[PDB]
Amino acid sequence: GKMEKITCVGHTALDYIFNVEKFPEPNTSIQIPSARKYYGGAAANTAVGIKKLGVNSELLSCVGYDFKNSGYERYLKNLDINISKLYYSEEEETPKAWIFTDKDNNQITFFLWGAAKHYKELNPPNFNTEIVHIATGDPEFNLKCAKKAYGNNLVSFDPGQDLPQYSKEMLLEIIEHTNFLFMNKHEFERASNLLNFEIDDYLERVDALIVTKGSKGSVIYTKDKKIEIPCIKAGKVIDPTGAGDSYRAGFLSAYVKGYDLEKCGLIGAATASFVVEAKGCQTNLPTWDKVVERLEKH
Amino acid sequence: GKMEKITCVGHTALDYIFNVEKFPEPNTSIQIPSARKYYGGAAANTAVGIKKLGVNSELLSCVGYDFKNSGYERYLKNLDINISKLYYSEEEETPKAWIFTDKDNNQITFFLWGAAKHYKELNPPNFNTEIVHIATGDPEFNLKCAKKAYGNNLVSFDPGQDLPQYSKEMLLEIIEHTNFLFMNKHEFERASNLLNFEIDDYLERVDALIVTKGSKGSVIYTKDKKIEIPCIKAGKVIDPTGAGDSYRAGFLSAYVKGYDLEKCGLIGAATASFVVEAKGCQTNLPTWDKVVERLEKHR
Ligand SMILES: Nc1ncnc2c1ncn2[C@@H]1O[C@H](COP(=O)(O)OP(=O)(O)NP(=O)(O)O)[C@@H](O)[C@H]1O
Ligand SMILES: Nc1ncnc2c1ncn2[C@@H]1O[C@H](COP(=O)(O)OP(=O)(O)NP(=O)(O)O)[C@@H](O)[C@H]1O
Ligand SMILES: Nc1ncnc2c1ncn2[C@@H]1O[C@H](CO)[C@@H](O)[C@H]1O
Ligand SMILES: Nc1ncnc2c1ncn2[C@@H]1O[C@H](CO)[C@@H](O)[C@H]1O
Ligand SMILES: [Mg+2]
Ligand SMILES: [Mg+2]
Ligand SMILES: [Mg+2]
Ligand SMILES: [Mg+2]
Repeated sequence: GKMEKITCVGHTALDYIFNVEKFPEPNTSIQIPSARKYYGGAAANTAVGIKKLGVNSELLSCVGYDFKNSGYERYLKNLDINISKLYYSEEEETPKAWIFTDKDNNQITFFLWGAAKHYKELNPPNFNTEIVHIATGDPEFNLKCAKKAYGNNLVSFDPGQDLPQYSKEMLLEIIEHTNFLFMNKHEFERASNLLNFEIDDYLERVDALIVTKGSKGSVIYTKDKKIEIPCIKAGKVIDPTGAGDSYRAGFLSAYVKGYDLEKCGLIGAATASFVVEAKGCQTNLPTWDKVVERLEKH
Repeated sequence: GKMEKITCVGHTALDYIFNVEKFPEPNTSIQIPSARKYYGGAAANTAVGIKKLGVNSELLSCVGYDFKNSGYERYLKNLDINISKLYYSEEEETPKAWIFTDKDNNQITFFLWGAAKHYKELNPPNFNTEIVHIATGDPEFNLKCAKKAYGNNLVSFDPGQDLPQYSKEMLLEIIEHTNFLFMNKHEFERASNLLNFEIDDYLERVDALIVTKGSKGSVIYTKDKKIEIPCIKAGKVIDPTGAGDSYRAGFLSAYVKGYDLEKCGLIGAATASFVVEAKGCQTNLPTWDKVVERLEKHR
């Protein structure tokens, strides 16, 4: 691991938002004009944010036969994100979330696993990047990645919504091969209960535990110190989703650019502040200069 | 209208079809292992089943920028289905359905209208077919079709999943220009609540009212009589989705082939029994010989 470059491993996924009046009762149908498409998936959100910040990124994801000359493939190619490590299924569609949201803002999500079925027949390559960041995807494959990369590339891990799938054993084992561990508060609360861990137990295993708290900021724990990172004010909150992935993008981009962990947290906080300003996880990702400028005022 | 042919008016669509044990509640997520899109849309489904039964069909639908030279178009053309009257949008996508089936084969659907927004800009052509079958779609365009066709071509009407879009007044007016009216048990209930109609009110306006009841069969009401149509066993029920439209394809094909209303119902029922054996509304559409062979095994 040597090049100014981060590998993101895990979901590259299409999200489709369906705004409805009311969800259908049994034996009924609803009709809607259209669904809005968004480029998502935790790994691809992070990879695209890293690239936007001027750090080369590569993606390792299982995509499907619709990926494939369509919108998502060309959009990534256009941003110069390395997608040479993608696995292309002939049998299944690209993972995607179909998100149906009513007028009172209640939501029902159908996630298509689809091409992600292929991870269990795959094994990770040697990585040549400074950091291998492991996001939602297939936990067994993600553990293979962490075990292969650790002690060679820096490992970043953010189990996210996959958390419930990890056994205590398996979660322990991946954390033992992790350098940066990121979790939101609910995730951290969940994992700690599983593992019977307190903060000090994590720090016996990882170099930095980062717990994000949305609008209340974040905190970085190291063997040495606790670093409190403020929330950075957005222009106006539209879609609070994608704040997660983009904080990770900022943090890891800053780390590869050679800044200390405090400033990495600050850049993370400032990156996320741009992302909440629009619908979609990738639609308002900032440049490095814009991040540094926003941080400069607050 | 005099060609031994049927016009099908209404949606052509791509369908995702899912099996769940129970329908998800508000504020909940479900993972689907695997999904595939199927050729769908009520009007297209009927037009394909009709052709498969050996009756010429034509299709009128609004399709999207994902149609000209795509897999669906080439498939319909390969079928010798007249698609010359289709409207291709330049900016809207082909309509799409997400269909969920629970363990008791209840279904819910979500339907993206897309190119069907264009119906408000269009008017029907003259029809030269024996039957014009209106299968879902836009209420105002459908009323134009029925008013256009009525007393010239036989009008069959099956508002289907789009029924909620009909005001009482528009639904009433289309029925007054309808010869054959087809509804699900669910649709018939809602329709009758909306209209405040009993069976005989329908029969003052239409020649035949066909109410299907899934695995309980169906009933044909005319001014003269009530004809009970049994459910005809299928071999292993996989997907109920295509049952409704393939019943209309069988019923209307048999009608054009000159058989009486009872036999039309029996043919609809046996056609549907084949379609429910595979996922996708058009996957296991049967030939006329297969359907008849199955029918005579009954009775
Ligand atoms: N409303 C907000 N305004 C400004 N910055 C925010 C806001 N919400 C979050 N952030 C920043 O972005 C980071 C990520 O928030 P986070 O706690 O990970 O959200 P989350 O619980 O993961 N929800 P999601 O982003 O949809 O997965 C935080 O550490 C905040 O600094
Ligand atoms: N399980 C079955 N096996 C054999 N034939 C069936 C079965 N279910 C339905 N049919 C036939 O198909 C006809 C139409 O059923 P139908 O009343 O349209 O069900 P449905 O609720 O509309 N399906 P859907 O609208 O997609 O949820 C019936 O009258 C039956 O003859
Ligand atoms: N249940 C789930 N499991 C894994 N990934 C998901 C799930 N729901 C949504 N995602 C994807 O992950 C990203 C954020 O977690 C979104 O862009 C979305 O596509
Ligand atoms: N709400 C709806 N409006 C119109 N057509 C629908 C709806 N839901 C499902 N469909 C379609 O009806 C068919 C079954 O009759 C499917 O092929 C599907 O495309
Ligand atoms: Mg260790
Ligand atoms: Mg997250
Ligand atoms: Mg129907
Ligand atoms: Mg009359």
